[PDB]
Amino acid sequence: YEDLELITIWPSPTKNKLCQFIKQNLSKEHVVTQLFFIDATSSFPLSQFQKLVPPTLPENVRIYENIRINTCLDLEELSAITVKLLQILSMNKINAQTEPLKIILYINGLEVMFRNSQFKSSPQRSHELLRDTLLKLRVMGNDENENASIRTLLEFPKEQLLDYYLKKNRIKNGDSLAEYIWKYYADSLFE
Amino acid sequence: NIRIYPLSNFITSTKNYINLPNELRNLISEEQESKLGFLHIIESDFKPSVALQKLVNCTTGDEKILIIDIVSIWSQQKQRQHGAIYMNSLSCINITGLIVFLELLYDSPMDALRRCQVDNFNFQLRGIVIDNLSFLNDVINLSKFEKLFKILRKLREFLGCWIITKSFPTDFYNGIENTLVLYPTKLPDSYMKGMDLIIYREVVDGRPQYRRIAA
Repeated sequence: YEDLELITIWPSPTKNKLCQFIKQNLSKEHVVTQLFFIDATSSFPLSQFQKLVPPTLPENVRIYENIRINTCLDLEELSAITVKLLQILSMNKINAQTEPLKIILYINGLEVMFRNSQFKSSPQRSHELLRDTLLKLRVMGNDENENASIRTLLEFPKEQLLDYYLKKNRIKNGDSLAEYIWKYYADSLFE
Repeated sequence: NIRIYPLSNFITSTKNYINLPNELRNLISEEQESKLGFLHIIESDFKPSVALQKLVNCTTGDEKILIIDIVSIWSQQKQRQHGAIYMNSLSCINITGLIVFLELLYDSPMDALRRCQVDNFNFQLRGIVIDNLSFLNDVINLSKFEKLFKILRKLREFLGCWIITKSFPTDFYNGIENTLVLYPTKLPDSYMKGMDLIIYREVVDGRPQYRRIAA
């Protein structure tokens, strides 16, 4: 879990790889691992998740109780979620005077959230709120506390990361939000 | 009115000076480097370039560098070095908290350093590094950056540390899909006028080259 970076971009993961990642990480013993899956479409791969991780098998009950789903349409709502996660972490660290809490924050659709706020507010306000929320998630995941941790993963389709795939070897108007984050906020990209 | 000075005055200082790594020699004369106190690096890199790493990982003995790590890179557990003290706090990721912290460091170094979990005060603070000023970004922006410069200049006058800062080049400030569209970085002159050396890093091929910006 401590393999994960403070913020990692996962491009176009297949539904099977994502299910498998969740299953392996949330079945670790002697720790409480939670997945907060935050998305702009309500598209958690539930049908595949149920096949790979059947909720009718008693071993799987806890995994389902430790996944939290939120549909989040803009950066304002993402900032509010980030508030709630930081309340959860803070209160866990406090109360730890018991098994460590490990949160995986997984956000899909962040480019769509940015696009929504951008149209409801201003280009400056959008970039400012994006910046505040990601810098906050970095300092949160960097905290040396052993009782509660967070790691964030950002999913984007490959076609929004062409600067990466073209580097790793077109006509362009600026960076996509994915390229901008790859360059300015994310520690790594996991293929 | 006659003044006669021991030569030892000219070779002794209560201030630290920045020792440029190889990557950065041949930019300024030996006299100019004999006294770099404020250096700003512009680089497009999220993580520190090798020249920046070299400037920073430059601990002699009981000497320490305070690294104000707005980007949460330098203080990550696997990145941390023995010669550094770190400030990586949700109270110190915007320009208002950064200035409150630096004002405390000037007024009461012990109290400010306690925030960085310094148990023992057996060291000389050699330098302060702030990474990345591009994340602190009207005309109120000019005011805050002059206030930042002025406190850093006061710090250097009292504690003797040198100062190194970093920002992203002009590209970052274009924003996502160019929706936010001098120097090759968007910092005010109220800040830049204060720098003894401004370095710019660019890739012209896949080769990074460092150049002075006397812009």
